[PDB]
Amino acid sequence: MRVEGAIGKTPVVRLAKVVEPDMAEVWVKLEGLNPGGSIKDRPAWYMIKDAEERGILRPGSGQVIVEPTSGNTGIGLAMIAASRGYRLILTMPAQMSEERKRVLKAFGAELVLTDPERRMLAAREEALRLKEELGAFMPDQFKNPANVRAHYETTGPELYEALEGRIDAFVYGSGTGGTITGVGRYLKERIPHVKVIAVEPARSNVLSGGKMGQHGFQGMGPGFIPENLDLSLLDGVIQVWEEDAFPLARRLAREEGLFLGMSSGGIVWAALQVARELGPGKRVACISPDGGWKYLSTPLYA
Amino acid sequence: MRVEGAIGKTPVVRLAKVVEPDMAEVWVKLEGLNPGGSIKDRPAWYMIKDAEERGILRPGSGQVIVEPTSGNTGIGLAMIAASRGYRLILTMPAQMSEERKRVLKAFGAELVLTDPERRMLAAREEALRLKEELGAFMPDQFKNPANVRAHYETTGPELYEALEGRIDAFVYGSGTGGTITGVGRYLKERIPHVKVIAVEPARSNVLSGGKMGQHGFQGMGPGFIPENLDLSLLDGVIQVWEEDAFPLARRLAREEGLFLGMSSGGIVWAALQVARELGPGKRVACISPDGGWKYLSTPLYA
Ligand SMILES: *Cc1c(COP(=O)(O)O)cnc(C)c1O
Ligand SMILES: *Cc1c(COP(=O)(O)O)cnc(C)c1O
Ligand SMILES: CC(C)CCC(=O)O
Ligand SMILES: CC(C)CCC(=O)O
Repeated sequence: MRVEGAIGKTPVVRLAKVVEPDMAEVWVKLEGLNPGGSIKDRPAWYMIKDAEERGILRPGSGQVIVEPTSGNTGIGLAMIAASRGYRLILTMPAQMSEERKRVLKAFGAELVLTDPERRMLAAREEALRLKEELGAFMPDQFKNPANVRAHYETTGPELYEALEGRIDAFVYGSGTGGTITGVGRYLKERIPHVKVIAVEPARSNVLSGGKMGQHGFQGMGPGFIPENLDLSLLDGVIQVWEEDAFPLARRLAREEGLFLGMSSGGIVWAALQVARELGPGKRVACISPDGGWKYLSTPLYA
Repeated sequence: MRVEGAIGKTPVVRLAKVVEPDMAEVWVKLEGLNPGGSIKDRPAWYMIKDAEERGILRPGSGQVIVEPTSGNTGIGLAMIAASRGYRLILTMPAQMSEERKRVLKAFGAELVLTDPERRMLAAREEALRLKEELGAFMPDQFKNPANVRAHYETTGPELYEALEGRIDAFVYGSGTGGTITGVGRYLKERIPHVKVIAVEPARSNVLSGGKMGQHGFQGMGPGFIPENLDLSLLDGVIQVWEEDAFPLARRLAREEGLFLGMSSGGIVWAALQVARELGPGKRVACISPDGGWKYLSTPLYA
């Protein structure tokens, strides 16, 4: 078996200290326990596997893959490209942290640093230029249906099975939209009453009808509505503040032994609010995108 | 289920690029995919669980636990103490990196920084002083039999089962001695011919009859022979150099998509040497103690 085969089948834990008696149960699926360190291992593998199935790629070919990202998707893609023999090029703003750059380069990914003032725009443009110039494959994480399918076929079934089909609400901090759409659809097809609640930063609350903005929940809240997000599935949207989520993330670590990432703090905070609304006999399920290992130099744990 | 229940059942992957046709198969068990980030999650939980079973501890009591360590054992203990409600105090040299200190404090562990010039000695002395003063419980990782039992009951069975009882040699970089002793005994009780090979830093080659010394394989090669290491099980000892292991660790990341820790580089390098000796139709199994996530600031990936 290769590393791609080590992706998935992550555990789900029930919170016991940060919750209160008047709350529904709160379960958290730990996606940080993936070989790539995050939930992105799933869509990264699925988008590449889907490309191989469609004949766009053939493993061990040295074919070029390009994607504008330096986040978890970049790490997941780098891991898979290293394992399956593809040349990966990732575009990203020049202001990227040395830490992240080191992880990506460790996997052999080639990095192209773009205009720091043009943020994501310059990164997207360079990726498109390379795709055109090299005839490369671009996963296109925000609109590739294979992203959603990864969660519809693995993440969803796993969560459903682990919780024995008993879930009253599913809460998630949306990024590409793949997870909430894939898991949400899978759950709603089986649980008539289940509620699917999206979580987004109050500082970049576009799903709530607000405006995009800079925020600290790395990995979620892209500032736009991605094609992979099926709004028709949503039963609500909860806005979260770092001021509330970071202290909670620290409590999770000190009280539950759960050392999670920045987005996890926001997601769990939201899950607690939903748990209080539903009450004692209910069950709220949510997912922790990644662990705290990559954020020791951030205000979350610094 | 709580975080302690998320420990174990880690995957095993077969190397495909760094190996050669004239080598036996080389399988690597990824212990970095544990909630605490390393194989130490197992002995940490087992030593505490064993203490509860013997009546020394009762969870949720706020009882004090003290151990002289800032390594993976400290992280594993911190995680369990946070989850089960114990007050954890870890002693360590004052020259400890801020990164590690941040992880430990995230879990709520109390840190006592001791004389930087007295290395581990001052740390051990302060831990003993606290045990005495507070009547605290000290796991005592190098001599506690529960450490070994964790691997005899979980790590060993898992590896054996995953490889369908077909293992010709088991290779591991010894630290406390728990893993090689526990897994080694489990395997030798079932596989008559299996060879158990220990790995140690050439720079601190005490098992080979050499002398202790400073080295870069964090987590292994303590510079002494621990009580938990059963020398009678060993069929050999392989000395490894960072000069050889670090480049290999980088190849594993770029070619196998396996981003592993410093000790993993030394262990896999040794496993390759054994694989070449055994040949094509054989199987060599080894374990990766942790991932590369904690070593981005080291010469391995910096
Ligand atoms: C990818 C990611 C998310 C969002 O998951 P999507 O399926 O992309 O919606 C949230 N947090 C982190 C840290 C992520 O990497
Ligand atoms: C604990 C550890 C080891 C050694 O395992 P033992 O069972 O203690 O022999 C090796 N490498 C790392 C990184 C470790 O944390
Ligand atoms: C989900 C998005 C906000 C970020 C994807 C990434 O580059 O990891
Ligand atoms: C195995 C030993 C060399 C180190 C144990 C630790 O403190 O993590």
